Amino acid sequence: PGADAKTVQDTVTQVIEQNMNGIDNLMYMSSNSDSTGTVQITLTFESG
Amino acid sequence: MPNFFIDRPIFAWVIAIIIMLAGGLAILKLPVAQYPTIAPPAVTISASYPGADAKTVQDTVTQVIEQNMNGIDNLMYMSSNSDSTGTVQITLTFESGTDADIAQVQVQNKLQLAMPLLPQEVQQQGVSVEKSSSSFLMVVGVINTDGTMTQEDISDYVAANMKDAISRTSGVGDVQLFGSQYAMRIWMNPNELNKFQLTPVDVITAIKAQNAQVAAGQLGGTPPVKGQQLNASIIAQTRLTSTEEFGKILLKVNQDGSRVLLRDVAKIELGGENYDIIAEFNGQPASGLGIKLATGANALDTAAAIRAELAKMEPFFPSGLKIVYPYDTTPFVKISIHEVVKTLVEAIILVFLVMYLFLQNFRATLIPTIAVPVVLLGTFAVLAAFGFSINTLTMFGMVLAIGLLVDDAIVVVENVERVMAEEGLPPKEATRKSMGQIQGALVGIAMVLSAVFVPMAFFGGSTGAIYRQFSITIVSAMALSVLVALILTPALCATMLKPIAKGDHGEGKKGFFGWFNRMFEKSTHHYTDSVGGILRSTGRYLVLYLIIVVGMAYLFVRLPSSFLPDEDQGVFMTMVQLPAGATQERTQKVLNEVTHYYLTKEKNNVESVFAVNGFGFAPRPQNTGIAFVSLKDWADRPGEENKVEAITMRATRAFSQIKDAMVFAFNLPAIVELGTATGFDFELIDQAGLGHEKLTQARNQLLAEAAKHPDMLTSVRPNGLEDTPQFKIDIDQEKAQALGVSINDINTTLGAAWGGSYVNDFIDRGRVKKVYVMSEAKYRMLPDDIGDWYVRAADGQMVPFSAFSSSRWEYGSPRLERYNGLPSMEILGQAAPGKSTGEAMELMEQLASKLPTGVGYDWTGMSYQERLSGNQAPSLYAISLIVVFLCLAALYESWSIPFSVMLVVPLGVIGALLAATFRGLTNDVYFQVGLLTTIGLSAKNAILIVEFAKDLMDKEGKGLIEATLDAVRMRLRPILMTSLAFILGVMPLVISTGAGSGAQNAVGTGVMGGMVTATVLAIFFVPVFFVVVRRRFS
Amino acid sequence: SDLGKKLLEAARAGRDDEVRILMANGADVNAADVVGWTPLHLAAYWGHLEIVEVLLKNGADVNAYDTLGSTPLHLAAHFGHLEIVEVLLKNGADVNAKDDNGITPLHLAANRGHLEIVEVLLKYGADVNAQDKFGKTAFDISINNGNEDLAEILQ
Ligand SMILES: CC(=O)O[C@H]1C[C@@]2(C)[C@@H](C[C@@H](O)[C@H]3[C@@]4(C)CC[C@@H](O)[C@@H](C)[C@@H]4CC[C@@]32C)/C1=C(\CCC=C(C)C)C(=O)O
Ligand SMILES: CCCCCCCCCCCCO[C@@H]1O[C@H](CO)[C@@H](O[C@H]2O[C@H](CO)[C@@H](O)[C@H](O)[C@H]2O)[C@H](O)[C@H]1O
Ligand SMILES: CCCCCCCCCCCCO[C@@H]1O[C@H](CO)[C@@H](O[C@H]2O[C@H](CO)[C@@H](O)[C@H](O)[C@H]2O)[C@H](O)[C@H]1O
Ligand SMILES: CCCCCCCCCCCCO[C@@H]1O[C@H](CO)[C@@H](O[C@H]2O[C@H](CO)[C@@H](O)[C@H](O)[C@H]2O)[C@H](O)[C@H]1O
Ligand SMILES: CCCCCCCCCC(=O)OC[C@H](CO)OC(=O)CCCCCCCCC
Ligand SMILES: CCCCCCCCCCCCCC
Ligand SMILES: CCCCCCCCCCCC
Ligand SMILES: CCCCCCCCCC
Ligand SMILES: CCCCCCCCCC
Ligand SMILES: CCCCCC
Ligand SMILES: CCCCCC
Ligand SMILES: CCCCCC
Repeated sequence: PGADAKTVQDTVTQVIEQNMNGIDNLMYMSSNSDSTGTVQITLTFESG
Repeated sequence: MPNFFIDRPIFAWVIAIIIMLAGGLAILKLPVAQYPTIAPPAVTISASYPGADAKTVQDTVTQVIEQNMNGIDNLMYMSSNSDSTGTVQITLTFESGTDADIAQVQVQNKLQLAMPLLPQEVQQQGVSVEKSSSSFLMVVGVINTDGTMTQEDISDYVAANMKDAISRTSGVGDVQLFGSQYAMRIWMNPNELNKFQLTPVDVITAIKAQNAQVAAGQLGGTPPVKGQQLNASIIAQTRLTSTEEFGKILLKVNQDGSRVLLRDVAKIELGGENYDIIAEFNGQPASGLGIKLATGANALDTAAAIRAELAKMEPFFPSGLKIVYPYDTTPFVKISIHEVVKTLVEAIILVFLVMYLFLQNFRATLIPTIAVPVVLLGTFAVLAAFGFSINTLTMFGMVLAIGLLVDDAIVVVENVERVMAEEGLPPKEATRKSMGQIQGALVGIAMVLSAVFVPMAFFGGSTGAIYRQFSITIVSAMALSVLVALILTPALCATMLKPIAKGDHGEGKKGFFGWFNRMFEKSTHHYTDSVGGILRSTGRYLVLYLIIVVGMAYLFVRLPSSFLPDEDQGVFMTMVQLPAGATQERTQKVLNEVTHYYLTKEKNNVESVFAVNGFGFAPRPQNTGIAFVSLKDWADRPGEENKVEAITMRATRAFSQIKDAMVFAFNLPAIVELGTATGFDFELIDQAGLGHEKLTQARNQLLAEAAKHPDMLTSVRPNGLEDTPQFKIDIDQEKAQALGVSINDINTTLGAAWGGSYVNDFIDRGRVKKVYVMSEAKYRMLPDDIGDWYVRAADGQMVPFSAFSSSRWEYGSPRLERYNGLPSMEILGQAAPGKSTGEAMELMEQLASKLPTGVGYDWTGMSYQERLSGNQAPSLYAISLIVVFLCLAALYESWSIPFSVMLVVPLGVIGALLAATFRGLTNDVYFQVGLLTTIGLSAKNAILIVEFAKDLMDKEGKGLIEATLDAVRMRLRPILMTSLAFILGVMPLVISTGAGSGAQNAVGTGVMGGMVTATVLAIFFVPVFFVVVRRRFS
Repeated sequence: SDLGKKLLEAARAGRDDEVRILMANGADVNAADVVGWTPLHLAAYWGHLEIVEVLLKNGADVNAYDTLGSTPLHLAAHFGHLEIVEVLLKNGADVNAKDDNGITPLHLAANRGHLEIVEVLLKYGADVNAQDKFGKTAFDISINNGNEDLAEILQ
């Protein structure tokens, strides 16, 4: 709360994404950092 | 089924093509690694308490977490270390076959039960729950050559610009930074703080206020006044981004109006989070990345992909920055693969030569050259279906199976060629007849070999998982070999082989081949005459057999035990252990001397020395260091003198001279989790709240008694650390309350200054990093400095620490151990030369039962799962022998005849034990799996001799001796062909001195020696077995 | 010295037979670690009586003080080693020895409620009115701890 998209990305989004490695069957990872303070990081995995 | 595919050669070819495609596909997609997962699944809980002693960590973190590790499934045991580096590590080891993800999430979830009960400082640092692994793909070193960057500077660059991209690289599972990213270091001055009537409490308060993210709101936020045009976010205070800004932090405004800033009472710089560890590469400052391979990834793809990514980063490096590879397994794995493929290809070339030498037609040599690759390819398809990888164990499993695979090929073709030569039948009708003689035996052989190898897959623990890699590989290859022998090879024989006139043994030919045929036909008559004479005097051979069985049993006990042979992997380690209480500077002196030795005395062997101060096998105190020596390419180090074993011994003897520091070199083990064979892992447990002091006295009592049994126990020592002098300071509560000084201000001033304090986070070039306040070195060195630190009283007076404190020297643990939630002390040791691990364990239990009241014990690690696997062995040996007997009983339709085949076992085992003993090798995994393949092939030779002999007695009404002589006559050529081809095939492994030669030797030596005796003895002893057994039960 | 450091480990560990050999070879009995602890300090702390006696026979300083002014009698008295307290006092240990805090062996004995040791120290002329840096006597400690037995002995 009260953080701009840049602050949110630097202190939350990148911190989480950096730890999202060595996961089985990770196909792609898409995320957005918002001036509302919101982060959403979606990991899509291999079929099956 | 052979008859079916003799008339249907195209169907047989279709099955072969499908097996080839499945196998070819499998080989390209199969993951590649040096070794598979062996150790049982382990989860580690790691927490940092900056400036905390061992007891503080144990009593506020470790005990709290341990008490909350309940309701977690398949937990075997739990161990923990709390040490004065301000670190706890709780390792939870789970039952083999436990889902590591389910094990980790259950531990992680239960840790949150405890998180609110841990100290705020520990909650701040965070408590990491990770799947434990002690195998790196490679270590990427990062150094500065022009001496412009410290290890702190290099570490920050790697963290900021390299790690994330390497973590994103294909096949990379985990990356560990050797160092930390920059932290905003506030180095406080107590003189300046007292001068302005300030404390570390005021510094922390100011940093928290003036380095923070404050939420404001929105202009025209909802619900709005209708008609509002503007909706914009309000940005208030954001985090500081520079040393300049931190220096400008306001601490107080003086009465005159002048301003005390943070730079007026502290030195401010970007530094490391932790200064306990100093990393050097050839003396130069260094960081690095410890890279681990992701689940089911290709080691060779990943390493190539890592080098491809680092190449893309090269252009953007600062000047002096240079990538080095002090540790990389993939060069070793390339050679391992290549050498095995070379062995398999040469094995096929050797069969071709041996096939041509005896049969002397290119059509005959063509059938094994087709059939064997089809079986090998097919094996990879079955490995893929089982979720297995291409690794040292699975690849050498195929090399150990070569003998069995080429025999199936040789046996089928040779028997057709004999039938044509002896009866003058055309190839098709010759093949039908030939398969009629062997098809029943080949099926029986498949069942017998399955009964030998399959039970090897049901051993438990680490060693069990190793044996399982060989078992399924050898069983799969053997299973396909019999399928190809009943489907493809008969079809090939019936359609490709050219006819032979009745009575044509190539004796009428000219040149070398005409001579050979005359020599071998003559040699076959000499052989059958010899067996004729042997079977007239069977008595002395039964005696000679009992001598072999005795000599075998003797050599078995005389052969010392091991798991996997030690390899020259172009790397080894040097431990640097100074006396307890020795400083970082002193440990560096010895490390610099160790580095100087290797780059001068081993200038022609050593490439680099990675000197890590304040580290052993884990982050250790200031008195401990380690040097990772990286050697040059194997090609540049010819001879036994320039290998790890020789360099190790030379360095260890050279460093014997070093005074007030124990220094010694040692090779890496093949797999670190196994430890040493005949080695035990003992836990002394405080079962009745005796405390650390009493458990130490009990440990010293046990160690003293173990030293009185050098005949049984060797190097029985503690795995942990000894008690060291520590500085006890007592805060006088009365004096503090009398002077109006709060205990929180006292404890924060002491803790922050001397221990360091993690205040909050700041943003350095777009990356969130830690802010640490701590005393500048020179004000937190000696006990006299304690009195230089002032705390502000309620009335505003500055009170020195000397006023309300008293100090004394005492002893305490710099590393407190716990096992299954109770205070423990780990004791390592091994069985004395010529004694078994089980005997050494029995004595340790006896000695442990005479210790003071409330002192218990338990076995962990290798010892835990050695007792598990030891209880299984008798049952698995029993099942194997019972099923083998039953399969032979069904084949021969007899309870007695099976014994004649089963008596062959020692004939191969004696030769293996002779060759191993002679070469000075050990009873390792490769040797043991080698025995089973040697036993397997000798059993196969015996099975066909007995089948031929029995069938002649049953069908043609021949006598016991008549049938036995005609049997061994017919089976002579095919037995000699397989043995000649296979002995020559494993000879390169026996003599090899390159990389991975340790394993090659262990595979080849036992097999060559075993095959020589198995071949020579069986052709004379198998006919004795059959005659003696038939006579006894007639 | 090499042997001096070996004697420190032996005296601490309670290896009587090793200390015997070290005394014969002339291992420095005035050997001290970084904190200023002699073999006698270590023996007194860990409570090794025979080694205390053997070291004193081999001309060890009974009034050797560490870098914070603590003597072997301080350590013996504090950790309840009655026999070592007696042996030390008989070999001329200063019963009124003050550390850098002004703490005496009587203070430390009183704080841990070692009644036998207190009476032995009082017998050998321990100053019962001796005050530490906080102006506290062994009696003040006994009252604060609530040790009614000790409070009576020091009255
Ligand atoms: C010439 C020789 O020695 O064998 C070469 C030749 C080789 C056996 C190759 C490995 C592997 O592709 C082989 C298969 C079965 C792979 C699947 C198909 O594509 C086949 C059509 C192909 C035929 C032979 C080939 C192409 C070799 C290797 C192994 C290479 C691996 C590493 C990491 C060293 C080798 O060189 O050792
Ligand atoms: C007679 C029958 C013989 C059967 C042969 C059995 C062979 C089994 C061993 C593995 C063979 C295939 O193994 C495959 O080798 C290639 C070599 O180009 C590897 O290739 C990888 O390593 C090489 C060497 O560093 C890199 O240059 C390359 O960029 C990378 O992709 C694959 O990662 C591996 O999957
Ligand atoms: C889950 C249970 C598993 C059971 C495991 C049992 C394994 C048995 C080992 C394989 C035995 C081989 O089986 C073998 O088959 C061939 C072909 O049918 C038979 O071959 C037979 O041919 C003719 C019949 O026309 C007989 O005159 C001749 O005596 C015999 O050789 C054998 O009698 C039998 O021994
Ligand atoms: C170099 C180490 C290798 C040694 C391997 C040991 C395994 C056995 C090797 C088989 C060689 C035996 O060789 C064979 O011995 C028998 C002895 O019973 C001889 O047999 C001869 O003597 C015996 C007893 O004196 C008579 O009963 C028999 O009528 C006569 O023919 C054969 O003429 C000879 O060819
Ligand atoms: C034809 C009869 C063959 C019987 C072979 C029995 C061996 C079973 C092997 C097994 O199940 O266990 C695997 C085991 C793991 O330790 O591997 C081994 O240790 C190798 C076995 C050695 C065999 C020596 C035979 C002694 C003869 C008196
Ligand atoms: C890829 C491998 C294909 C090999 C095919 C072999 C051809 C020979 C089979 C017999 C042809 C004649 C009909 C009986
Ligand atoms: C010295 C006694 C005669 C032994 C003859 C052994 C014949 C072995 C022939 C086997 C060659 C393949
Ligand atoms: C017709 C010529 C016979 C050849 C004799 C070969 C004997 C020597 C080869 C080892
Ligand atoms: C394990 C099965 C053993 C069977 C033995 C049968 C013997 C019968 C002899 C007539
Ligand atoms: C009777 C022949 C069957 C073949 C199975 C592959
Ligand atoms: C898919 C590749 C097959 C190769 C057969 C040798
Ligand atoms: C397991 C072998 C038993 C057979 C007895 C005739």
